[PDB]
Amino acid sequence: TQQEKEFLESYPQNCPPDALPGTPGNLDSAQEKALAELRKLLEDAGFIERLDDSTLLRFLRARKFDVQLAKEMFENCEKWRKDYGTDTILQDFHYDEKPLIAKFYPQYYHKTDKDGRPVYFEELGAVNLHEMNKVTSEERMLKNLVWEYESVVQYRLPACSRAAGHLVETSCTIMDLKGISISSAYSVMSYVREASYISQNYYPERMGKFYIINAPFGFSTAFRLFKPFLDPVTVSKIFILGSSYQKELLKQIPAENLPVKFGGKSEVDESKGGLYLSDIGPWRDPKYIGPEGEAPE
Ligand SMILES: O=C(c1ccc(Br)c([N+](=O)[O-])c1)N1CCN(c2ccccc2F)CC1
Repeated sequence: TQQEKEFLESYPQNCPPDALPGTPGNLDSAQEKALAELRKLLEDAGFIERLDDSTLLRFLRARKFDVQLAKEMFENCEKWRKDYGTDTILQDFHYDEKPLIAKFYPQYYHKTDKDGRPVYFEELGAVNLHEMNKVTSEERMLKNLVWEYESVVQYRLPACSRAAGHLVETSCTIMDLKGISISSAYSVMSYVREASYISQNYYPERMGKFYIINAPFGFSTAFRLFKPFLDPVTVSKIFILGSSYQKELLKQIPAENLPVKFGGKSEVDESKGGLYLSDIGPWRDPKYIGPEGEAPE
């Protein structure tokens, strides 16, 4: 492609050798063969974009390296990208409402975890859709979600990879449940369902860690009891914490990267409405920004 080539060699392309098998740089024989035949099948069908190792290995991992199922998942994704306009969302969609409604559903990226992943924060427990729907719609909240996803893929992950010295394909999510009720949980359920559907089918294998904090007692207790029955890959990725989550977060995120309100030392200018409207991280550092240029605001 010659633009993509330049871009792909501008950040580290191998995962650390202790990552899960089937990740870039960690391929078994016939995990290399499955990658090759998936590519030629997508080429024979006329696809020319997003045929890099990282991308195709995510679709393969999501289908246990069943090549035909991974191909069908990829084709389904490209069809959604065309119907939804995803390839041009960064230029077409403008979430001008965000300063008005961010406080009614706080969502923000902030710095990185110890593995180099960008950290994504979601204060779901504070959600107030009754006030949000005075100004925006669920449809526009989802466009904004995909807008941010495209910005993670095009800008944040390449910069995080450079800052980390190795390929970074995934994020660390912190979802704060402080404040949910049964009522507000039902009110946010449709958005969460659509978001999760988009994530799993169109962004497979992008979830690296997922921490729920300030979980209600019954919710946290259910997880405590059934942990022994989750596959050990899942149990190293999902954490359901109650009120005392700070020490657990600090095992995964450097204290100088974790916001103070969650037990860390990272501070933003609260006068510029900083945390809820900030986007601080290696992707805002010129020494980690490559030929793609800096991510938009
Ligand atoms: O799978 C993902 C996910 C999807 C796409 C992308 Br580009 C990233 N990423 O690397 O930032 C993560 N997530 C896990 C589930 N997520 C989620 C789902 C429903 C509601 C709220 C959420 F935060 C979002 C993050």
